Amino acid sequence: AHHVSRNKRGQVVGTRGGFRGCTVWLTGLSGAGKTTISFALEEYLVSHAIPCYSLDGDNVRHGLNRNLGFSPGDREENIRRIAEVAKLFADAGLVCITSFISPFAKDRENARKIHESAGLPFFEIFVDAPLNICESRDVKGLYKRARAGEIKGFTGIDSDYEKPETPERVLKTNLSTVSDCVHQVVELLQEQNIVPY
Amino acid sequence: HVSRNKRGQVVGTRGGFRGCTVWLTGLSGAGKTTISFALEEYLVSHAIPCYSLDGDNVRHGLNRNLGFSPGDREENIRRIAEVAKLFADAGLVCITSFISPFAKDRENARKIHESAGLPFFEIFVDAPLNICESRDVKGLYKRARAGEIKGFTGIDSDYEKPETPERVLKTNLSTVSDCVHQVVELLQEQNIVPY
Ligand SMILES: Nc1ncnc2c1ncn2[C@@H]1O[C@H](COP(=O)(O)OP(=O)(O)O)[C@@H](O)[C@H]1O
Ligand SMILES: Nc1ncnc2c1ncn2[C@@H]1O[C@H](COP(=O)(O)OP(=O)(O)O)[C@@H](O)[C@H]1O
Ligand SMILES: Nc1ncnc2c1ncn2[C@@H]1O[C@H](COP(=O)(O)OS(=O)(=O)O)[C@@H](O)[C@H]1O
Repeated sequence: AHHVSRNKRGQVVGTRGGFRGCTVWLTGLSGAGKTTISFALEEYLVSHAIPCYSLDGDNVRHGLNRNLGFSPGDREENIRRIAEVAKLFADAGLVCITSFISPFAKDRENARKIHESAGLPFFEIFVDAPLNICESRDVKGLYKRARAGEIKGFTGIDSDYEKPETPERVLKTNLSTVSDCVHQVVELLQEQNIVPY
Repeated sequence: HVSRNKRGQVVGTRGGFRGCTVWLTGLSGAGKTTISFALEEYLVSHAIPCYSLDGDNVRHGLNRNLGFSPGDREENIRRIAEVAKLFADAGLVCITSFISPFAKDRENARKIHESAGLPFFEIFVDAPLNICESRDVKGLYKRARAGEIKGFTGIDSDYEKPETPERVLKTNLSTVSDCVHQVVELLQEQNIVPY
């Protein structure tokens, strides 16, 4: 009695043969672009017949992580539960795109060494945009509420964002287009033999 | 994101959206993990992508910080039911193989799938505690009566028989292959497994 192999799994998940289970881990300041890259990437893989799944704020915040507030331990448990689920989707044969700020190198390496110890590729993607560009963009109003003292401890304002030193890609969203950053990430997945050339 | 409409075209080779949760529930040693294994081998044979949540990939991973106190079981299932919902939303057939004895935990698990629109199949693996105790596949029934395990379900914790499940499986009264086929017929009826 055993579970089905990743090789059999690699043959039934998509129309294109081979295991592709990996995890694409976006990280960056609120408003740097993680959501917009995630859909764009997700539309790409789907349009090219690669099943994927985004984990993001909307489908985690109020489900699996609904009992997790904004204390340091709670944001930590937040990235832990996301990481163990991303591993499961990866293990399932899918490409799992996570779009969480994840400000501390120390939770990101734990997520990475959760994947690497199951033999699953892990791609730290640094969505890099100057904080003042993020504060200008203010997509959800958060920076204005952080200045005002109504959001206490906000990444980039009152708690730090530890920038990836050694990530597989860096996306300079203040300098290039959405399509351009996606090309950087699709090309990564072609090198690592996830997306066929 | 990409709708379930378009995920049905890329996930699997069979065409159509199939995302759902087969949720096996019943006594420790009643055949949940056996059915989950054989059903998995069935769907992968028929080219239906799937994924199992069992004790192994959960106990020490996602739910590693959950004890065996009442709040912690509620949470155990709560987190499992959320992850099933994700794998179901993704276009996979998620199979869960936990005792999950309390009925409100199961009602909550179903609520989470239906409100999102995902099919939830409650599958009662049914075998008399005596046979399950007799089978004692892991040693737990032998430890439990001694008191090595306190609160074990069937001994010092109750088990709440699901009263309107989509299937009951007489693991003491029919073969693994018969019980798996009962689940296949339920999934063919609901346009999850092609004919
Ligand atoms: N190259 C780019 N990549 C991603 N987003 C960009 C880019 N250029 C401009 N933007 C804009 O930046 C904002 C990113 O917001 P969002 O994706 O919600 O950030 P986060 O990555 O924090 O979720 C969007 O308004 C998007 O239109
Ligand atoms: N119809 C059946 N379905 C599943 N298991 C069965 C059946 N009939 C007998 N068994 C036996 O019962 C035992 C079930 O144990 P297990 O699958 O570990 O159950 P659980 O996951 O509920 O603990 C196995 O040894 C299996 O061979
Ligand atoms: N350490 C943190 N400090 C402040 N806000 C956070 C932190 N972590 C996450 N957020 C906020 O989290 C929401 C995004 O979804 P979450 O699942 O809560 O976490 S997040 O990491 O992506 O940001 C947005 O409201 C996000 O901007």
